[PDB]
Amino acid sequence: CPVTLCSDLESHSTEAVLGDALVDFSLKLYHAFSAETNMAFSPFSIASLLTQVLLGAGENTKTNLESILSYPKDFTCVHQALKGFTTKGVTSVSQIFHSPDLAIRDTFVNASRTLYSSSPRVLSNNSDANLELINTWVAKNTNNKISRLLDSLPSDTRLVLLNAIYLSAKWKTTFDPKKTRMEPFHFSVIKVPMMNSKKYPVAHFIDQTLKAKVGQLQLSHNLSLVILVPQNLKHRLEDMEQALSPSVFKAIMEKLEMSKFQPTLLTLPRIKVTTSQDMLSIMEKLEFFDFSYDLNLCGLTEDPDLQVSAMQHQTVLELTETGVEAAAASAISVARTLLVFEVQQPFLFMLWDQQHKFPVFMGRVYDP
Ligand SMILES: *[C@@H]1O[C@H](CO)[C@@H](O)[C@H](O)[C@H]1NC(C)=O
Repeated sequence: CPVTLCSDLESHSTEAVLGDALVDFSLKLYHAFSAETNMAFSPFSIASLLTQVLLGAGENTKTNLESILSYPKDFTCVHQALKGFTTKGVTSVSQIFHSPDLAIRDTFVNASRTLYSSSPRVLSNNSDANLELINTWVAKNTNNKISRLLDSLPSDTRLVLLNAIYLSAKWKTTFDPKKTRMEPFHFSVIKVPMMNSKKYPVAHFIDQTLKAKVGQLQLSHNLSLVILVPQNLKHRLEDMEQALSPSVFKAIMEKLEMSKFQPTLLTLPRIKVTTSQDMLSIMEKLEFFDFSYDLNLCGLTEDPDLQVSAMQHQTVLELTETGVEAAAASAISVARTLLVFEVQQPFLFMLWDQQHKFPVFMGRVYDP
């Protein structure tokens, strides 16, 4: 162990590599997560937290983490590339808290100020105080959509790494809320909230490989909502998903990106989804032997008694008539699992960054 080597960043190419890696990472996470219900998560927040862990990792841990994230061997410019994947529709901030008995290397301190515009903050002796500090930080950076990321903060806690994302954007064409209706849905039968518009601009086509309608609704700030729905009842969402390889996914997004928007009768489920998940436990389905038992964060601190055992992830995502709001946070911390969802007809969706070409949020609606 000796950090700090990216001085020259060729922005087209490191951008392409990183977007591609986040795509791959997104699909791996999606697939591990779908192994049957309704959820949303932010592969980008999760990648961002793990890349912060990576900034302070030693050799063996770097290796595992890079493979999980599909980053190439060499990619020292990742952190600078990742820093400029923030948009005006999407915010991303990162922060560390530590006990005063955990010394953070100066080198880690410098890198953290450069990349995150933040310095490590000190925890106090009080468990409840620390919890409010942290949870308030997250709230502050998710427009209060995530007001309680952590349930508790054990007394033995010496390190918290966090990331928080806030995405907010308007539809180019809004829906009319007098046309929004609670519509029957077959499922004890229920009613579900449905935004309707007879001539909405959707770019869409059927892909013969997924056997699926592919559609995109345009938002401001180069973000879109991308939807994949099985093309009819003969095909289940699981088959579509398993066909969704990285090459298939990328070929869809390419064709999608040249497709014209055209007036389309649209009955958009008015999705509100809140998901909390131990994402380490999902992450961990992507490697055989668990990296955490040899956790080497010598980049971050000389202290050897640091242990990573969970990662809280929470996503809140809301479609309205005016736009989308999606918040996510991820922490290396104690985690709880709760999936809150409104049942609907099956599809996958993404909030896609059409500038940097990766999924900021991904989600699934399933009809059991
Ligand atoms: C970190 O940055 C400070 C400047 O504020 C500098 O004095 C110090 O040399 C740097 N630490 C190391 C060892 O990289």
